[PDB]
Amino acid sequence: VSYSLCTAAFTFTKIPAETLHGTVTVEVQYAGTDGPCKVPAQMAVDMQTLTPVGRLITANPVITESTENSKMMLELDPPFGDSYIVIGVGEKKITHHWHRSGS
Amino acid sequence: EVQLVQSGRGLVRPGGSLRLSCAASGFTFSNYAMSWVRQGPGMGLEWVSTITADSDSKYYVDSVKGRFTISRDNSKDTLFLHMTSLRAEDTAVYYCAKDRLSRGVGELYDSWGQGTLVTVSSASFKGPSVFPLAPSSKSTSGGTAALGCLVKDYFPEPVTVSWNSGALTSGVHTFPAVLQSSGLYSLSSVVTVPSSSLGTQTYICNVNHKPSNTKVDKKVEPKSC
Amino acid sequence: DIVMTQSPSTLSASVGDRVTITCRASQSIDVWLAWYQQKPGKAPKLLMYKTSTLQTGVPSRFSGSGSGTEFTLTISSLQTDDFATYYCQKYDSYPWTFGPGTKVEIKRTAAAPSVFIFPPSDEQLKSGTASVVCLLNNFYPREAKVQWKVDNALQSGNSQESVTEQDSKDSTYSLSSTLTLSKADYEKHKVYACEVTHQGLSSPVTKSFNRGEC
Repeated sequence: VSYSLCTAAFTFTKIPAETLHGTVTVEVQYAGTDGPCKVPAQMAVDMQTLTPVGRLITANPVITESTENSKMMLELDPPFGDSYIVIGVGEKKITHHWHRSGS
Repeated sequence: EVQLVQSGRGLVRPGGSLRLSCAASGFTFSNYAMSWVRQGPGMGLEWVSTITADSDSKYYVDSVKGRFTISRDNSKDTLFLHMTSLRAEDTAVYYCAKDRLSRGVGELYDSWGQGTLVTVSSASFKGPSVFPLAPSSKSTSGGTAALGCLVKDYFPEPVTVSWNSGALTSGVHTFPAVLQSSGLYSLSSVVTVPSSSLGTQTYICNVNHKPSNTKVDKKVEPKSC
Repeated sequence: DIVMTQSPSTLSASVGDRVTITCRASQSIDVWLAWYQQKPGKAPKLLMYKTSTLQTGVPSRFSGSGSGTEFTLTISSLQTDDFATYYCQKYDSYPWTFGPGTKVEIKRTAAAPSVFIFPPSDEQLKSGTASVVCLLNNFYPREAKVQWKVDNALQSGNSQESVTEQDSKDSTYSLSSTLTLSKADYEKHKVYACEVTHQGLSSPVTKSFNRGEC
């Protein structure tokens, strides 16, 4: 039995940060009381087409009923160069530009 | 252009079941979440259910949880609502609705179907009783006489009323049906005519009840009081 | 749940007037509020989202504002195509709750009703029921007091009113008030009266009849 997607709004609490593994971490809060629900998170090449690239690493991206105002960290493996972190789906999704150095 | 063609009118007895369908065209059906929205006397305009593009997420307003199931077939571009244990308060016009942006959860709707009237009632099919509203001194003012027909106790909607087979149209008012306590509908149709014509001109209201394929023509006799 | 309300439920306005209608949420929904327009017999049409962003093809006389718990939709200069019902809808999170709707009607000058009363027909009495109909024809505005009296006794709970939509030619309303009594009760009384109060009338108008005098 799986959970439906989260339908409420996410916000970034701090600026995304690069890790030793070359991945990026993103700390978000969630305004909804529609939990338990599944956190949508992906990397995109551009903001208009939202073509998926890279991969989400966090294995349990789920908001629970007890989550409330606590903060969640998501970890993604972005492509080399420019891409966008996209948290959530639909009208209220949030994006942040990311650049991964190297080749 | 976007087209959302919904299935035909449905009449259900309390406790019964019903499946609504909505055939989509004019956009990439498999990339959009789809929703059902209803509008009726019991609940106003009310969101009912949403299903994501890939059917992985389904959402329901609390009053239909466990009774309604939403699904879709992306190979035929069709949306479904499976309604069971229907109650009288579920009576409404049910709308197919398309999400504005692709890959969403049904937040905003930029295209809608034409809607499907769903009536849930235990009343029996019954043609109306037509009673004259006869003109008299109690309905005349300044050479203007009011007359009409009382169209009482019928089910289901609608009835249409014409006067003199459509020859009389100016000054005709047919009120909206009211759901009576007994579960049957009732309305009146009235018209104002010159009181001098009450002696020479015949006035007949033509009541048609299409759901029963019946018709009643009632001649409204003027009163001598 | 977040309760969505709207104010007013109905208002009358004229072409060229500035019209503002209000939507409220019981707790904050931030900026995630949309507006729809609906004509009778049709589906709603999306007007505006994110409080103030116009949907494609919507004329620029529409605008929205507000934040959190209070929102407004404004029509700067009303046109005839704008007479309709307007709904707000929250989308901070599901359920995607619509407001109850505000109907924008055409304003015109007051017009007094013509009042007519109809005794029940003999055939209906044969079936055992007596319907007395009071007709208010071609009046404006809609609000009217229609008080039934049976041998002086004010009636309550045994009548139903029905009102037409605004007439396409003169923007007036018509109203029917139907008093429904059993045959036994109808024949235990003599005088039946419908008293109408309306701002177009300088004083209440009463139509009455005695049972069996027609």
